[PDB]
Amino acid sequence: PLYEQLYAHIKTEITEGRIGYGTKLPSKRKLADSLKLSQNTVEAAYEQLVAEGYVEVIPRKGFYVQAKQDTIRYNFHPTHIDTTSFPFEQWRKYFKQTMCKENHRLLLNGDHQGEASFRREIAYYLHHSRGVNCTPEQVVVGAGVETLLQQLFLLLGESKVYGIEDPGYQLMRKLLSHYPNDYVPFQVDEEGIDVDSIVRTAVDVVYTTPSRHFPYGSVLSINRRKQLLHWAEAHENRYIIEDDYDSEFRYTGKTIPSLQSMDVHNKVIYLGAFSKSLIPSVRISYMVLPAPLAHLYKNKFSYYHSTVSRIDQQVLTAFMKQGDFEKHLNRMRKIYRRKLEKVLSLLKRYEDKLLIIGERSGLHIVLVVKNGMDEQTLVEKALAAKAKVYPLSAYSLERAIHPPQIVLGFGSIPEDELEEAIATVLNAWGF
Amino acid sequence: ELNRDLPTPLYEQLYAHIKTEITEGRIGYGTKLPSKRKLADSLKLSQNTVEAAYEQLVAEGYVEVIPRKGFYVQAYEDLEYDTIRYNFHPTHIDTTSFPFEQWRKYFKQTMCKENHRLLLNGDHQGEASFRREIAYYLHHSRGVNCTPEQVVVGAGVETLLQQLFLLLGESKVYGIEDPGYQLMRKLLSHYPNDYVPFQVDEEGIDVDSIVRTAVDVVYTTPSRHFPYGSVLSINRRKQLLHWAEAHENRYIIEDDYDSEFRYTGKTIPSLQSMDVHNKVIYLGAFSKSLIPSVRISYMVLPAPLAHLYKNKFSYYHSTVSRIDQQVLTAFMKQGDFEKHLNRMRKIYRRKLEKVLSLLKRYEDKLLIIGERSGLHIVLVVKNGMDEQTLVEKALAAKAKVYPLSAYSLERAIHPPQIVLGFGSIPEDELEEAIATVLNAWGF
DNA sequence: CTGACCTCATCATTTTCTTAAAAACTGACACTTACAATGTGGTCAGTT
DNA sequence: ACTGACCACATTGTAAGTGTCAGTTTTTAAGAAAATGATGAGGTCAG
Repeated sequence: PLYEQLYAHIKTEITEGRIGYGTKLPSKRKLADSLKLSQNTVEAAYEQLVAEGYVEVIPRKGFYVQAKQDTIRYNFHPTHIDTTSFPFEQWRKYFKQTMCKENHRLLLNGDHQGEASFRREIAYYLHHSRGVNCTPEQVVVGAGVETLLQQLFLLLGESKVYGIEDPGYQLMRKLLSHYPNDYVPFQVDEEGIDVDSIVRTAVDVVYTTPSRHFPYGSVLSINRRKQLLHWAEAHENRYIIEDDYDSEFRYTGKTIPSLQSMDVHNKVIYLGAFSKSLIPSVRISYMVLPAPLAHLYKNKFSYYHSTVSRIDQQVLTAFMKQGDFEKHLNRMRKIYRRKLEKVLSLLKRYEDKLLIIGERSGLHIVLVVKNGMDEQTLVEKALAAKAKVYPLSAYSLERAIHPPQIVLGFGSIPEDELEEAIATVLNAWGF
Repeated sequence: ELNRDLPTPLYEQLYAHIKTEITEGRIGYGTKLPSKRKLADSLKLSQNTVEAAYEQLVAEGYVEVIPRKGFYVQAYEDLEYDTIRYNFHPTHIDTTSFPFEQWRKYFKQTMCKENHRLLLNGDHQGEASFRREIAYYLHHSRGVNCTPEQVVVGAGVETLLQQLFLLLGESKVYGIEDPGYQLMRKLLSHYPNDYVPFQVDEEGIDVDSIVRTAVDVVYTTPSRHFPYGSVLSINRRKQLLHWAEAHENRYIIEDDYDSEFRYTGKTIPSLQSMDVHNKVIYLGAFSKSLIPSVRISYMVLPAPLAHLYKNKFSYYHSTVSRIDQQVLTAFMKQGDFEKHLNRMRKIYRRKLEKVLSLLKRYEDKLLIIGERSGLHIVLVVKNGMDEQTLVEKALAAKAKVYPLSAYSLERAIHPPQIVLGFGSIPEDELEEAIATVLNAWGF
């Protein structure tokens, strides 16, 4: 339009320098007549110019110029949950129920921790499922476990030591790489972590997964748990973090109570996750904190907002306020149990070479290969067979184990393709 | 003793009994259990339930079984040892004008049974679609020149700023605007880094003080200055760009607050447009325009800093859900964003004109410092009373207001100056709101 | 030989799953009205 | 005499609206049917 065409047509002379600073622009009320353009167009162009300060105007009118991967048939790892059996038509029914024109004032942020209903529901569910004592005020909610962990890191300080078990999930190493703190490895036997090693050391906060040990699946006894609680009881400024990795997926023996139940003097914090059950890409997590530390955190981090969208909070609290969470959880448990039974029975024949180690509960198995080939050749053959696999040597930074044990997960593989996938992998290995 | 009437099966009551007997201390270390047959006969129960309870006990660790022999306890216990009627933020966006029924259609179009293989996460940089449409929108609305692969996505501005802080280092010295938007100081209050406060006049940041000091990175808004609405001139922009160019380890960050709501003067080109030396990083927002509660944002980087960010944070995962990301990609793909933006622009212009015209009459004791563009206006009360008394009297009539005392490190003017916003006040209530607040005050 | 590891059988109560018709829904083309955009023309107060 | 800003009214065309319709979708009380806690009677193998 001419409205800004004149603006550009004159801006070219101010920028290029047809007239220097202080020189008058061609005219006022006369340039319009000479160019035949209407006066209003000139007025608009000059106002646009003085908006950006290309030309400065004296109060009385004078013009002062200014100077994942592309080709994979399959992939194996415990991260990928199964996705086909998600009841979309049950999610949409609550979504269209929660976001309606009538219900405004849910589009603006508030309750910096999270929606009060969501916190109350989480407290009730945790207390009546995992035996975890809690309070509605006690819980905090954020998006991704990473943000909660970084909040904890900034809350504690840069003057503490962290204990990470060597065969484990490569998270705390990657977080502590950036931060000043340093980590101390710890080996783990078939009954738990080397609590004797910890009590023979001056570590302060240690990262453990009592319910199920990634990836070997070992379950901590009561004696070692009691010893660890007494170890935390000794001093006044030591804390133990409990990670709820993959509970509620145990088949035979119900499920094991969480370590937070044993806490009586407030030295255990309950960390959890929410995106390895419902959706891998919905990004909700949660955390509980002991009364003094939670009170301090409330008094310390007032100015942050929530991190996960309020829409998701409301829709999901309405989703599992009615009770569909139990139904979905049970259906997933059944399908995963059947998948695991089929895979184990299929692989049972090659028992001389493949010793399955671990326990049934979980979403994955770890298998040791007694063949003479090297693990690099194994993974390269798997990828060259259009079915990539993820070895365990990356999950532990110590010396590579001579028997190359390769991790296998099956959440991604469809129920009807399990046998074909296993057959293709084993044919690739040359059996 | 045993009810048999509780919903929990004997498969659990037997466990409860044995657990309380072991933990109370009536069975010691290494003691023999009655195995399966004897206990099953004595308790007139099936073998299956007994073996299930015993195997479950073994799994949790109380007792250990040696094959073809009896159980043996492995559990030696030492036991322990008032009523806000009219909100006033210069941050709220209107709710009623929001087309929900256009959101719903895209939501139902994107998430279906066929659309699996999307619940699984990935591409923490953001799927190439969302990036390419956001880059195209920025290029054709703000004159910003950057390929799609530079941009990133994160949940809000705070997370992006924390990632940038970790990426750059703790040795730098940061610069902020005048007493104003209280974000960077609140973030740096927890980090070793330090900030150098500044003063700005009615035209913009004093670039001379910048060039006479050795600050490393300085934070300011080229398009609209919170809360005075000042616009930086071309001369000061050029001088700031030269100052950033002068050294080789100094960066300028650009934060456009509401640079798309300029009513008359089209859209002022963004500072990134003039950068040819690759020294500015763009910071935007999707939450001061569309929804203030979905928590989305975006940010742009130059090529070497892009490589550094790629090599440094390659093992994170985005905090923005793929559901919202894809549905909003579809939202802007067909052009509905422009229509929504225009509608909001027009309604906000009407609201501003109405409120200004209403406030015109009482010009004797009050003034208007803010300019036309923006979502809020700054006024001074020349009544002989302190700001805190005005705020508490505002509370006294169930209509609270938020002054500039918290915004200001110093004391600007003894006659209090107070910020008012109108994002969440309906059109047919502005007159009543202003009337009741003026009644609460001396007028 | 009594002692203890184990695998099927088939019984039961109470939760999950499937099919139809009857309900409310919302995309597609259509058209009737607006309405704020630029734009021209002709004013205005008050300087100097 | 040189130039502040405030009306008129003209135009194109995007946005705003009600209309009946063809059309995918949602709700319901059945129906049926999977699964588990439970009783039974066995399989081998040791010492």
